Amino acid sequence: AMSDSVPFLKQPEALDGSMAGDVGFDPLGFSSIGDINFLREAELKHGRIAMLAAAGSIAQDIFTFPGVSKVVGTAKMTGVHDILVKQGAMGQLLLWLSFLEVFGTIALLETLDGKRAPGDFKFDPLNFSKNPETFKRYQLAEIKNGRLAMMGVGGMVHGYFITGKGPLELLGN
Amino acid sequence: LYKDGVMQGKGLVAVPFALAPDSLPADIPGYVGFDPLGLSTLCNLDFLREAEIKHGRVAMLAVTGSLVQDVFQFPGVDKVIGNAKMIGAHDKFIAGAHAGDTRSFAMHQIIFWVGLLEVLTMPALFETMNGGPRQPGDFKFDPLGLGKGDKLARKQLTEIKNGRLAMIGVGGMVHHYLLTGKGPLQFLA
Amino acid sequence: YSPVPSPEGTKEVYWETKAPSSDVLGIGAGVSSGNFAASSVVALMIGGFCTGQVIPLTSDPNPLFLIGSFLLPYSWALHVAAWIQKNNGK
Amino acid sequence: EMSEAIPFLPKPANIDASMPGYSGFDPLGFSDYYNVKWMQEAEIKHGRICMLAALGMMFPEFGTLPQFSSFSTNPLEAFYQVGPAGWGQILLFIGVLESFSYEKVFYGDSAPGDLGFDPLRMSSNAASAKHYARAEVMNGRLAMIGFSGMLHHAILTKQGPITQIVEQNFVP
Ligand code: CLA
Ligand code: CLA
Ligand code: CLA
Ligand code: CLA
Ligand SMILES: CC1=C(C#C\C(C)=C/C=C/C(C)=C/C=C/C=C(C)/C=C/C=C(\C)C#CC2=C(C)C[C@@H](O)CC2(C)C)C(C)(C)C[C@H](O)C1
Ligand SMILES: CC1=C(C#C/C(C)=C/C=C/C(C)=C/C=C/C=C(C)/C=C/C=C(C)/C=C/C2=C(C)CCCC2(C)C)C(C)(C)C[C@H](O)C1
Ligand SMILES: CCCCCCCCCCCCO[C@H]1O[C@H](CO)[C@@H](O[C@H]2O[C@H](CO)[C@@H](O)[C@H](O)[C@H]2O)[C@H](O)[C@H]1O
Repeated sequence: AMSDSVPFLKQPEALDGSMAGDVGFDPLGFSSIGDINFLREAELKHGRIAMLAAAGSIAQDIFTFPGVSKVVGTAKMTGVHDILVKQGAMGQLLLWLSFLEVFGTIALLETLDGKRAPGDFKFDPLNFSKNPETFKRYQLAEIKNGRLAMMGVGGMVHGYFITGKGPLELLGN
Repeated sequence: LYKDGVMQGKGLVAVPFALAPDSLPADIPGYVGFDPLGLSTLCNLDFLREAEIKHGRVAMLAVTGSLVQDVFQFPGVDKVIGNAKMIGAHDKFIAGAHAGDTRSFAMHQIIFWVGLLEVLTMPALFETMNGGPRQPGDFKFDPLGLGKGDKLARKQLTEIKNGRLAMIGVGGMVHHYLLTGKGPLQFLA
Repeated sequence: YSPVPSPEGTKEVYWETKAPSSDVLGIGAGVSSGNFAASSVVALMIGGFCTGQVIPLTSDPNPLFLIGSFLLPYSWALHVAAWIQKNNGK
Repeated sequence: EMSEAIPFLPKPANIDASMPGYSGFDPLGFSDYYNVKWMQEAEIKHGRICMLAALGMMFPEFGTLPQFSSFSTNPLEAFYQVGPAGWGQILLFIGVLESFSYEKVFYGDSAPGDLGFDPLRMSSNAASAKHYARAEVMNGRLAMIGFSGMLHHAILTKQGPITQIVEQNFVP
């Protein structure tokens, strides 16, 4: 059996297709080393943080919060990070995300025992998973947008590094 | 095989006083009999075949490229490259990359992407050298579906032959430069 | 005397064959020998290159080459694992 | 049955005429104690290394590589003038060569000296194979003696063999 994404390569042994977005793409064999549930937690966490980062880059190009423009001046995107270490935003956010990630550490400890689905924090306040097909469709869309947001954040930040303009300042000219 | 026993395969002897090794089989595309130095005994046959195919394909892209590079140039290359071509350009690209010029980073982009592709298709070589179902040269790359039947066979022969021809061509197109400069059509005419 | 305790999942890896079983590679028990050999070559090149950048050590060394220099001892264990997997039918 | 190299001694028991470089010569009885096939493999490797070394102690006096044209024709100086990088590359290549020898010697049961390097098939003819099998060991022993000589003469004279000959510097 050959992999669907890479037809000239053998299908990975640890990829079953039961997970969302599994087309059998693992040429370097990383799934043989790590637990697949741990790897899927890594992928989902990276993708969700990248989705929030991409949306934040687009919005912070679109508009700024009241008062932020005096603190940061004209040093948008990652240039504010250092500046906000001088202010108290970065430390507060790091503390609260560290709290949330201690509870995520407990959740990962429960994932590794076979008693928790990967990426499952059971956070659905507005009920959307009302049907088991809509659930699969949202899982595939979530994992695809997470990967797309990883590469989109890479593009926005490295283009900001080259130009100093931003993702949407570049498209203005 | 395409014209097995006439154009390739069994029976054909290229050098009559230096027979090819009997380990070298007669059902590999391109076997005519020509291994006078017995170099197929010093390496794995899958590695040798796939190395020949990769050397040939790189030479084919290079020869075609050489001709066109000496003939048609993309818009705005004249501002960076100018009147230079071929073996110089690579070098001075690095010199431009050494100078600080933030727009001459072409050869680094191509080394990045080609190295990434080589790293990701290296395990295809690794199952190929264990007698797997993938044959040397087979990346299953047929978008247009033209070689979908027996027509493949003929193509295989012709491809490997053009590869060897391309392997010669670049050397001329390089070494004729290293004495004189210029380019393939500037040296022809 | 008293039972000697071990952590859970400890198996018997004592070997008298040509090569040990793949279990001595722990989490790398399912990596093929070709991947190990390729990673050993790649680690050797990157570690040697990074080390050769940091032999003239300064008071402000580049952190990236400092991390990449640790791939130089990694390649030894990688080629040992490559030999182990190659003689294990992998 | 008596030894044919030393006609007043008995023939050594653990060497026979099927070995290519046999002459019945074992006055100290090395074959009586050690593993004979190991000793054959070791003799072949020492002799091959000395064949390459005996050619290479003489060859730079005829001509050098253009990148090494500034290097001394004395081998014991040109050993040091090569940097650690080139000797490390040479050692890595020798290690690549010795991986096959490690596998063959410690895990295989091939003939002594057989690393599978016969591209031209010059041992296909039986009489030719026997002649080459004996001649390799003969020229290997000759190159061992010759390289030993060239090295200690180069210690004494600080010049290569041809150079020492043509200046006739024969006395220390
Ligand atoms: C050359 C052989 C080859 C072929 C025939 C394919 C074929 C395919 N790959 Mg694939 N792939 C290849 C090599 C190849 N791959 C290599 C070397 C890598 C890097 C390791 C990948 C990485 C990869 C990923 C990450 C993904 C695919 C996916 C796909 C599928 C979607 C088709 C598509 O969008 O085409 C367009 C594809 C490209 C532009 C990239 C490949 C470039 C090659 C050289 C061209 C091949 C195009 C192919 C003929 C189109 C198929 C025709 C038709 C079925 C649409 C398809 C079955 C996707 C999928 O659904 O799998 C999960 C996907 O997400 N591939
Ligand atoms: C591409 C977006 C996307 C999609 C489709 C999903 C899909 C899913 N998530 Mg999920 N998630 C996402 C992003 C997404 N997530 C991000 C970014 C985070 C980090 C905050 C999370 C954190 C998260 C947790 C913690 C959990 C889930 C869960 C779930 C599942 C339950 C069904 C559900 O709520 O989906 C419905 C989702 C949508 C309809 C998408 C909402 C899109 C909104 C409306 C658009 C927002 C616009 C934006 C803010 C404005 C941009 C500004 C502009 C200037 C750029 C489902 C598979 C749960 C799970 O797996 O267990 C059941 C669970 O516990 N998610
Ligand atoms: C062996 C490959 C090769 C190499 C190393 C070079 C090297 C160079 N070329 Mg050239 N070139 C090549 C082939 C090559 N050429 C081919 C085949 C063509 C088309 C006829 C061109 C056309 C071309 C032009 C028009 C220009 C260059 C230029 C340049 C210079 C700058 C680099 C650049 O932007 O490349 C650009 C290279 C390309 C656009 C060629 C891409 C064609 C690819 C190979 C097609 C592959 C398709 C295939 C389906 C992919 C399979 C993937 C996988 C399955 C194997 C440099 C000297 C520039 C220069 O300095 O000129 C003076 C310039 O203006 N190249
Ligand atoms: C024991 C073997 C041995 C060793 C340790 C050395 C060591 C050295 N040689 Mg030397 N050399 C050797 C044998 C050896 N040589 C032989 C046999 C020849 C004759 C070809 C030469 C010819 C030679 C020249 C011309 C020069 C050196 C130089 C040097 C020095 C620099 C390293 C270098 O470039 O090597 C170069 C070594 C070689 C080119 C020998 C490679 C022989 C290979 C391993 C055998 C090939 C087998 C087979 C024919 C392969 C084809 C098979 C095919 C038919 C199927 C160094 C002190 C240089 C120097 O510093 O001069 C003062 C220099 O200019 N050597
Ligand atoms: C494997 C084989 C092939 C091979 C070939 C390869 C290249 C094999 C090459 C074998 C070569 C290296 C043989 C060299 C022998 C030189 C020895 C005998 C001499 C030392 C001289 C001594 C006597 C002396 C000296 C003396 C010194 C002490 C003092 C001086 O005052 C006097 C004096 C100068 C007289 C190939 C690759 C084609 C493939 C094929 O399928 C199989
Ligand atoms: C905050 C802050 C900072 C920062 C920072 C940040 C925010 C850094 C963020 C970096 C990120 C998000 C990088 C992403 C890189 C993505 C890559 C390389 C994608 C590769 C794709 C590959 C290889 C292949 C793709 C593919 C292709 C095309 C072909 C094959 C198949 C496929 C796999 C699909 C500092 C430290 C810099 C300083 C600053 O003062 C403060
Ligand atoms: C097949 C045979 C392989 C065996 C050789 C591989 C190991 C290489 C050993 C070291 C090679 C060069 O290392 C060498 O570096 C310096 C020059 O570069 C030498 O430095 C000095 O060496 C000699 C001192 O005894 C002097 O005659 C030299 O003129 C001087 O350069 C070091 O004393 C030595 O360590």
